[PDB]
Amino acid sequence: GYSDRVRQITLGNSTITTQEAANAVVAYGEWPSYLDDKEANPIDAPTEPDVSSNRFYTLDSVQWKSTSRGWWWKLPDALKDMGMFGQNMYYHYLGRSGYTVHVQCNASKFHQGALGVFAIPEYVMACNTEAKTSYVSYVNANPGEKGGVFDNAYNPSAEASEGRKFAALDYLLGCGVLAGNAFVYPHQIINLRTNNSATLVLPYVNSLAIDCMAKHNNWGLVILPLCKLDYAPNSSTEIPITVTIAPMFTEFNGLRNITVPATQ
Amino acid sequence: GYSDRVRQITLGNSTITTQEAANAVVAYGEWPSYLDDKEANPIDAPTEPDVSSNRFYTLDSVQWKSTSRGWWWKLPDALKDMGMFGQNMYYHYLGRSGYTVHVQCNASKFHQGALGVFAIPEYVMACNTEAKTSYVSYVNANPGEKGGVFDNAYNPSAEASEGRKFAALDYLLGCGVLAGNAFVYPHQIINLRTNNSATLVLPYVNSLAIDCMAKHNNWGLVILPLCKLDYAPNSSTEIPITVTIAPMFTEFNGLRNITVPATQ
Amino acid sequence: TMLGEILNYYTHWTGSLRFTFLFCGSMMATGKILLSYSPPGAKPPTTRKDAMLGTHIIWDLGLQSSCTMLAPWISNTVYRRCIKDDFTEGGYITCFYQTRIVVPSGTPTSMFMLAFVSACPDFSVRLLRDTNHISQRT
Amino acid sequence: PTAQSTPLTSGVNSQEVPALTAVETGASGQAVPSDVIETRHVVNYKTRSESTLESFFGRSACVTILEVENFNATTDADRKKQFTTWAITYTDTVQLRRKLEFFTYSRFDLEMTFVITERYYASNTGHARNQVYQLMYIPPGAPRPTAWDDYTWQSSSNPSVFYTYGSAPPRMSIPYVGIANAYSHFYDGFARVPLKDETVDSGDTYYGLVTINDFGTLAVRVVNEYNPARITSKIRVYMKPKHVRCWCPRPPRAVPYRGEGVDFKQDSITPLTAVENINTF
Amino acid sequence: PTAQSTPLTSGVNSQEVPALTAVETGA
Amino acid sequence: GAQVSSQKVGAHVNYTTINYYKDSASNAASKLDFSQDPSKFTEPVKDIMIKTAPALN
Amino acid sequence: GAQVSSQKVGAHVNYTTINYYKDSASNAASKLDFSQDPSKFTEPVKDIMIKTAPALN
Ligand SMILES: [Ca+2]
Ligand SMILES: [Ca+2]
Ligand SMILES: [Ca+2]
Ligand SMILES: [Ca+2]
Ligand SMILES: [Ca+2]
Ligand SMILES: [Cl-]
Ligand SMILES: [Cl-]
Ligand SMILES: [Cl-]
Ligand SMILES: [Cl-]
Ligand SMILES: [Cl-]
Ligand SMILES: [Cl-]
Ligand SMILES: [Cl-]
Ligand SMILES: [Cl-]
Ligand SMILES: [Cl-]
Repeated sequence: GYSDRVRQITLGNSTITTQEAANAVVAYGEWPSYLDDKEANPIDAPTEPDVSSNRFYTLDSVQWKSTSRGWWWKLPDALKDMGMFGQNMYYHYLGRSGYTVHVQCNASKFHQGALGVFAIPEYVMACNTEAKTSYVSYVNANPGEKGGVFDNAYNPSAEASEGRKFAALDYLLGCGVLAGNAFVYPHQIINLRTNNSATLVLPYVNSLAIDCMAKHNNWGLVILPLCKLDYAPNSSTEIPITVTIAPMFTEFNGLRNITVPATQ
Repeated sequence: GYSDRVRQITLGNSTITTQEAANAVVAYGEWPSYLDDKEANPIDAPTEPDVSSNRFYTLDSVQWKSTSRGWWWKLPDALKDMGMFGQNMYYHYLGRSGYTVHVQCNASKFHQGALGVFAIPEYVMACNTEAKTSYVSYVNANPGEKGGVFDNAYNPSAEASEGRKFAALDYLLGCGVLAGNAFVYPHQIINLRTNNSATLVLPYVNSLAIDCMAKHNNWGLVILPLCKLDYAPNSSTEIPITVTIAPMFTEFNGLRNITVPATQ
Repeated sequence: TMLGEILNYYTHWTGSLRFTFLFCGSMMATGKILLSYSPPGAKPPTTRKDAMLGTHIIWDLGLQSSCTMLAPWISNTVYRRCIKDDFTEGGYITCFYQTRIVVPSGTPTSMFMLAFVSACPDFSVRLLRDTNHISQRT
Repeated sequence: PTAQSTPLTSGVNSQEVPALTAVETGASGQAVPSDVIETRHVVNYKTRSESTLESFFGRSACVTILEVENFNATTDADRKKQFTTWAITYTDTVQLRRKLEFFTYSRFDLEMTFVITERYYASNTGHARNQVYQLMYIPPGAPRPTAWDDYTWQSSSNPSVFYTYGSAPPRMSIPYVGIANAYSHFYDGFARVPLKDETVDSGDTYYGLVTINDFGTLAVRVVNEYNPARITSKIRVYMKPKHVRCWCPRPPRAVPYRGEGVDFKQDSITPLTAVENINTF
Repeated sequence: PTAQSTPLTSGVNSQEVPALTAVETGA
Repeated sequence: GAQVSSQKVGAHVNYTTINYYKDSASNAASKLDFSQDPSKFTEPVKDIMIKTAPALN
Repeated sequence: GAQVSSQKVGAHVNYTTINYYKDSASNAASKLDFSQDPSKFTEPVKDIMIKTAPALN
């Protein structure tokens, strides 16, 4: 009866079902957990918001077209405006979180295409000016739930001031490595003939027990079309990709007034 | 060494000291506590924000003058815009809280005056029109940290629309009972010759285990000058009264999008 | 509904409500649907980004035809009233495309689902009363 | 269990000073006569039996007077006199209300008793056969009658009592029916949160218990069809709280009520009579 | 005999999927 | 032949019944029967369905 | 199922109660409850105050 294709995930007041899964990945074989006393750093009693924040948040959907080059998000950036998770994140200097990432993309038995879904620790990307190095604005690095897109062309700006964004070049994974090697990162593939969803469970990953969520993204989420969307009756068809992410084992330290980041 | 006059209270990252206290009141002899499984109602796993929210918040100070008739606040209304307590309150349908109320008023050995400090369950007050009954706007009932003032005169409005506020008449406690009987409510007195602070620890009080904090104030806080401020060198002198309140054993149910109440 | 008709013989209700959805498109139709319950006191959700902050389930359409969303018992009062009443308001149930429904060619591009409601085992009613759903001329 | 006996005590000359305290603490004075005078032994056999909550509330109190009539009604106004509906409450009268409002919260069963009286409207219209009354409890949501003889009076599910004029006052018990764990005598709040920029009107909304309370409706009719003689009736409704618990005491009402809330009336807020002097025995 | 109590439960990440069913069965 | 039974609890407790009549039809209401088996209506299926398992395997 | 209890004394003494109804709400008045704890209102202080000692030390 039980199947690698059929899964239920419940966190807080939220449940996901899938009937065409392909198992689930636990990044580096490690389930998320709370911070042990023997690895702790800040000494204030932490906030552990539990079900208020540790629940599935669904981002705005994106459209997969035959011409799409791919999509990226950063975490916890993508969830910074999500209910009580966002409030706990911005009221505290420090936060840590694992995640359940659920990527959703259904089609038909007559569609074809394959998405690589990669969870990348410290997903540092190239800037878009050759007048400077490491020259990216906070606003362009932290787009929130809209994330960003890859391009198949690199056109760095004439003026340094116009190039303060990522050069998200697909085949170099936006960071000077070949995209074919992205499989060293925790991943699944959504191959439309096989599966309609990817599930990645991510532990907290950092060189520290806990860090400034508003300064630092622990994970990149990359969705690359490895094989282009094709549908014989309409080559210009679009199918949605929906990203749903639950924080897990969230813990916050250093309560004060709320952080309100710059928007320009 | 230990004295009824000298007290330290620590909640979360916040500490109060007083060197001229008069013991402390525990309303109805009951310390606040979390909601037991055998008295529970909503079935979702509650949020218990602990140190993020269960900490001392200091309101704007008010000025005690020889002509002051008194001050009122409602709880949890007075704390609705206070850090993570306010966020937890408005992100949830349901909340319960106890409080430590610390009222602060120092003067000199040459000043005189006495404040009655009363914690009143279900502090329902009279409206200011005789064209209607029970005719108070949400905005006037819920002033937040600024609270309101008592008057020694009742001047109900000509037009029903102009009288949608409390008739906070001091000697009738704004509710048709004699102020001299307010001592049946949990209270202390700040008598300037004796003490410079009042401390009241309040359990959650309601006919329910948990309720809608945005709809319903569980407690009124009333400060009445029982004996007027007097200072021989300057009868027009003013001394501050500062109100500092810590939520305690806070518990929230029914997470959703944030409540944003009407402001007009 | 059968539940609604029974509730209209009672004044008070308590407990969790079960909403079960049956997708009746073709086998070739795929999709993900968000089903949400938002407890009351905030802006009623009209967008997926507000709905997903409440209690919700992401339903993947597939071989298992049906998905159950719960409105868990989340109330100030121990009972709600079996009338329209601000004090005992229950909140908001909404539904959005999580991705979209996708079909191949030669397949209907519009289709239906059926929504069912039932009470959970935590559910009870009290204070018997006459219903407003039957009457006669005199 | 009795009120306190007085012990035999003589004088003191002591660093023990029970006569002094500090009411700033929120404690009332505690000293008793044996602390400040020489006392004899007095055995106290007296009890506080009659000031228990059950004893204080153990009375049937009139809470309203309803009117119904029986005559040949030819107008809408006269048809509406053939039955009456009343929103069930204790706020139409002042005496039981004031006693309940010593407390914030209560839990009790209710004994309801009715006293029904009639008079002839006129002498020149012959006589009237003995009347039967129906008192129907309509819980919130159940259909309310629009005529004395409509379908609602068949009362398949609503409790009704049929009372025959001249019989013993009718009586029934009601359980604790609150949807909370106690009744609230005071509610510092609203039935709904008005939200930012909503189109719902905030100018004619109410505050407090009146926005949330609903104990249903009592509907009364004379079951008999009209006689030539018009009969007018009064139904007095009595409530006795029994099996009583109460919480969170309050100062009692000091000035006249002017409705269902705590509001007061400008011409009636001077309860004290001024004394001639602070030194008036 | 009472209506059902609610047990203490946390989250899941599982091949157990009680949220999905098939009402075609008549259940 | 008095029957002593538990009352339904109120705000805050046995009661006595004697039957006066030779016909059971004369008796007061039947005692509260909390019997129920919703599954005969909610799950009248031939083959057991385990909630955690797929409904259709 | 008769209850025999002490009467309240008069000028100069048990009485019998049988409950006739299946609902406790139908019952006569609760028995005299002499419970009291005035200190929750008259002395709701955190630190014990001994009458003979100074209120403020
Ligand atoms: Ca004695
Ligand atoms: Ca003393
Ligand atoms: Ca003595
Ligand atoms: Ca149970
Ligand atoms: Ca199943
Ligand atoms: Cl969208
Ligand atoms: Cl965002
Ligand atoms: Cl800015
Ligand atoms: Cl200030
Ligand atoms: Cl405020
Ligand atoms: Cl507004
Ligand atoms: Cl009839
Ligand atoms: Cl007749
Ligand atoms: Cl006098």
